[PDB]
Parts: sequence; C-alpha cells; structure tokens
Amino acid sequence: KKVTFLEEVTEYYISGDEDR
Amino acid sequence: LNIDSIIQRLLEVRGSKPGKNVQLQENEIRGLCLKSREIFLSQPILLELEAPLKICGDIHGQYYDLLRLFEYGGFPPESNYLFLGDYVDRGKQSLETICLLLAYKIKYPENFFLLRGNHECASINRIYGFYDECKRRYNIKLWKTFTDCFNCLPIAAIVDEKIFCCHGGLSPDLQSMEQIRRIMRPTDVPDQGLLCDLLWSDPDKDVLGWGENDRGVSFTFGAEVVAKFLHKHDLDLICRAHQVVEDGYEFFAKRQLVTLFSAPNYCGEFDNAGAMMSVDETLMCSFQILKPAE
Ligand SMILES: [Mn+2]
Ligand SMILES: [Mn+2]
Repeated sequence: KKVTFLEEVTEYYISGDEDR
Repeated sequence: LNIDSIIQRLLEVRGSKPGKNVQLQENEIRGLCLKSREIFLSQPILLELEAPLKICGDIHGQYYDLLRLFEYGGFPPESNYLFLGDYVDRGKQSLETICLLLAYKIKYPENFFLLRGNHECASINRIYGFYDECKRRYNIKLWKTFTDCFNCLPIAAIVDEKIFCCHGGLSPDLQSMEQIRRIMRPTDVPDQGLLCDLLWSDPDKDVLGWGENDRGVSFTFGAEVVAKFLHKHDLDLICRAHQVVEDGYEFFAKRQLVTLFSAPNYCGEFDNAGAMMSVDETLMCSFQILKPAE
C-alpha cells in the first residue's frame, strides 16, 4: 500500500462561526 | 454506565441555539472517566489502526463544530474516527466535547480512537479554561477525575503501517517505536523528553535539523528530519495537529507531513477553517474543510 492524495477538496461553509 | 442514555442527551442539543449546555449528573461524568480509563489502559499506548477511517485535529471545546464534523463524516460507528488530541481549553463547551468523545470511546472501543494532546494535561488545562469550566459547573474533584483519565490516553497511532499520527511531532530522542511502547501509564507529561516532544514539537521550514521551539517548550524540526524518520521506519506520512492552519490542513516537506486542525475560527480570533482527513482502504487521503461564515 501507498499513501496518495485526492486533489479535490470538499468545502463547507458554517454559518454563525464568525462572531459565535 | 447507561452509555446510550448519555449519548442521547449529548446529541439532543443538535440544532439548538449554539451555546446550549448538556448537564449530565456528576456521577455519569465520573463514570465516563473511570470506564474510558480502563479501556485506554487495556489498549496499546501506540495504536495499530486499519483504514478506512477519518482523522481530526484540535477541537478545543468547540462542541457544536464537533457535531458538524460528525454530521459530515458520519456518526459513529458509521465511520471510524481517530482524534489527535486537544479536546478541551480555549472553547466554550469543553465538558460536552470531552463527554461525547469519551462516551463514543466506551460504546465503540474498536471503531473510535483518541490520542493525547498537550492540553490533556493538568498543568495546561488548569490555566487555559477546562479547570474553570469544571469548577463553575461541577467541582474541583471532577476536574481531578478528568486528569486521571487524561493521564491514560494513548500517545500515537500508526495507520496500516504507513501513517504515523501524534499530536505534536517528532523527537530527537526517538530511535525506535518500542520507546513509545515502554512508556508506562498513568503518567503526567514531563517538561522535557520523549513524551513532551510527541505532544509539543513543531515542523519548521527554516530550521535545518533540530531547533529550540519559539513556544519555549520542546523543539522544531526540519524537512530532512521528516524524510529520515519516514525512511527509517518504512512510513509514508506523518499526520499531526497542534498548529492553527488557514485551511484546516497544511502540508510540509513535499507532502511527507500534514498538519490537521479541526476547530474553525479558533478562539474567535483566527479565521481558520477546520479540516477532517479521510483515509480510504487504499490509503488515498482526501480532505473535508469547515469554513467559518457570518
Ligand atoms: Mn491545540
Ligand atoms: Mn496542541
């Protein structure tokens, strides 16, 4: 086995996390 | 323990106006500490784990962000989890955070794993918030119970003999993994030495070899140190936490090391994303990042 990396990052936005 | 009742109560605040507390009874929380300690001591101090699993860095008492991590990654035991330490301090809900993590460790002991961070240490968490939270909501005796639990956390993990995981980083004292295995628990974190380094050290792009760490604890290490460590131990990747990074994950030394940090907008001062790394059965790693928004 060999460690590899997926180039595609999945991004999510979390509302309310500025100024909790 | 009625572990099911405890988890149900911890999870039922999802969707509530964030900041809402779960008030377990003192004896339930004590129960979590005592039972998890038994489990920690019965399992290796250097974990041997198999993919697939999801890996998270610092949480620092950000309980509602932890809940979002589980919502995206899947609630145990739908996914296996390895956390890299720093569950408490510098957040608003360390108690709920550590209680849910210990509860999951107890319910799914072979699907859910927790490593020790530098904040899982009485001298540190007395100052940076956890002691105050315990004192306010319960009492000192419960905080002391947590310390006895933290003193038994495992220190590192190796995923499919290829990914070395720990909170901080490498140590110039570390020649064989057996040195980690021979650390006896319960133990406090010393002010210097192997265990200290594993919880406190940092990679640095401007250091050649080892350097004194600017934090004033432990060391910094360079990219060639990483390369030699990996070559010597037949490893592919070091996975660690312990540093706030803008996108929640950050590579070092041509992807031979990765830093993960899972607390978005840490301290409400950094505008960092939190990241979670998924490792599939083939050891392909992918990232999910939680970006803070207004
Ligand atoms: Mn931390
Ligand atoms: Mn740390």
